[PDB]
Amino acid sequence: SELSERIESFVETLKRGGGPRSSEEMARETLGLLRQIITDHRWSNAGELMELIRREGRRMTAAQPSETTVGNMVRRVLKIIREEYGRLHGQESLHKLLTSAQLQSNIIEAINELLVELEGTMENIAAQALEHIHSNEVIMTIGFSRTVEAFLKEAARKRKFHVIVAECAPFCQGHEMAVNLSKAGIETTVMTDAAIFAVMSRVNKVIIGTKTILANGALRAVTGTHTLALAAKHHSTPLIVCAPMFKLSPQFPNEEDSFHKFVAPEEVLPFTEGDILEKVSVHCPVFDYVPPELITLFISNIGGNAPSYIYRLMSELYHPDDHVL
Amino acid sequence: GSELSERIESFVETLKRGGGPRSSEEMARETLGLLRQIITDHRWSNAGELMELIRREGRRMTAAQPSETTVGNMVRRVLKIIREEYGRLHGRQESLHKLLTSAQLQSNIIEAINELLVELEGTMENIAAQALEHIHSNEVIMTIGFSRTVEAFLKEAARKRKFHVIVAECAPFCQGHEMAVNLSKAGIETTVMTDAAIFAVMSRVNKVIIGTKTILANGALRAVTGTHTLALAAKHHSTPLIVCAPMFKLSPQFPNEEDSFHKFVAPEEVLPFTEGDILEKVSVHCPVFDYVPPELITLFISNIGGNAPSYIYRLMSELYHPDDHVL
Repeated sequence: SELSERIESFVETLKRGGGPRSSEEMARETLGLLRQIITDHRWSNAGELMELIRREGRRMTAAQPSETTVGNMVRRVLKIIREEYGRLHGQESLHKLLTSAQLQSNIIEAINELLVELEGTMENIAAQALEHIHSNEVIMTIGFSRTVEAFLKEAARKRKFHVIVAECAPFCQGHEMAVNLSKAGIETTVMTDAAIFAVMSRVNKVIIGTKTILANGALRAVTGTHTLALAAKHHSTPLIVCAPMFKLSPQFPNEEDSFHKFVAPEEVLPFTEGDILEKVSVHCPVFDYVPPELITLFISNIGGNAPSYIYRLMSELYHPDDHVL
Repeated sequence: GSELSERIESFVETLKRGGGPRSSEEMARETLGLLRQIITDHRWSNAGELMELIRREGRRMTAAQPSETTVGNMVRRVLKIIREEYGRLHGRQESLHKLLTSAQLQSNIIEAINELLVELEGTMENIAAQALEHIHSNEVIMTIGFSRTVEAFLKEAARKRKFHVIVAECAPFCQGHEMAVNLSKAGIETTVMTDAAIFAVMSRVNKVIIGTKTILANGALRAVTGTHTLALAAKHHSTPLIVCAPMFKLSPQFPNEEDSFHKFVAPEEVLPFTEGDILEKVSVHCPVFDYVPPELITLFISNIGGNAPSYIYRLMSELYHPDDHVL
């Protein structure tokens, strides 16, 4: 009842406009909502609970497939029920092929500790940040993302370096990073996207955030990230991606081409142009697809990793059956 | 003349024994002076006779030290000058157009040789005058070995700009250390590294500026040892590479047309004689010249301006004759 109306409000907020802007807020709200779902709805066996979770997660994902934090948090919860059921009652590999009613409290405590560990991902990333920045380095970022801004603005407490931020047109939110970071004395620079390659030779390394990392190591980021990665590969400069663990989602690029997110073309082309708006077709995607071959490293709350290892993290977070959801 | 033969013998002995003169510019000037004396203080009637004499002297000088090409380049330039003078005094390139369309010489040749010396004199300043347009403030420039042309280039550039220079010593002949002091005497904030570390530091280098010993026809280079590795690292990081090379260093030969392209010296520098027993089985090689393919070269800078490697064939065609690549 009350939980149902809260779920409906959450779905409507996702459909219209994200209230809690930070992805961490999305993860915390999704986990809390799943907590009241588990506590309130009645179930005898784990199967009906799993299918109810499948239905609710399907509804929430269908509300807005552009962002996948809700989806992979739901998948993590489903794996939590699977693990708890296997523990209280009793991974695909060649070894497997050759060889061969009180869990509610355990589920609740698992979700609680998941929230506790999710709280400190930013702090862990900041703690390990200092080992990848040396004095008088040149760093370039794209758009706005709180992870990398915390990264740099804490790693500059003991080091001095230069930072270049390219505005992510049309949503010129790189200016926000520039202002916030220059309010910490970092000697930053504000730049357009069209100049990326023009300056890319004189950059030591490039650190970027992301919105979602796929299974193959390819990621979905803000528009223009693919061009930056291509320039990096051309100049062979290392590329660092700062992404917490919950931004890892088990889908794959070729899925119905509902991958990008197209917004109103008002930002790209103002409505004041007039007559020419009929014969002209305008596209304003907000996300770009970066292949895994252009990525050098992954920094998460657990440490450093290579893209070629990303698949393993998939097996430790999501059961293969719950990919389709 | 007796003194002409004396000077020829002294020159060939100096070339074949060791170094001298110190700078390739001085060697080219001495070769041009010797050739001028040969042309003046000798008897000859037909242009063919003079060309045969010049060819014999050039063959002898090249056989004295094949690894040194400046003498051969000067001889071929003199031969081309003789050909042009005879052609435009008697009559009036090997192109498709030519395919489809079928007494006072000595003074003119001497005047042309004097013009060649005059433009040789100011080659270093001609190269260094355009340094300011290739360096920006707070740049990082990496250099290998020892080269007076690059030294003058960087000194001229540093007059009105500030940047950092990283020099890799060219082991075993660690002549880069001279850079290490010389640029330091100009206050350019230089750093010294062993030449085992190029790639390790290479990612932090904005541009690489190097000299060379010889430029081949296809656009390749004969440089100091390890320059091939530096060029490979530059190509890997796609950092632009600059070859400060005067005009007189364009040999019309080709890389694999011959051997002894590398020059081998005593292995004492690499491995000292004090090792003793292990030297009795160990084979040691100390090549002092390395081959740089033209693919890894981004730009050539000469006393006439900048050029791409793909255009080198034209310049080599504008200074020599195809029938003189055999000498």
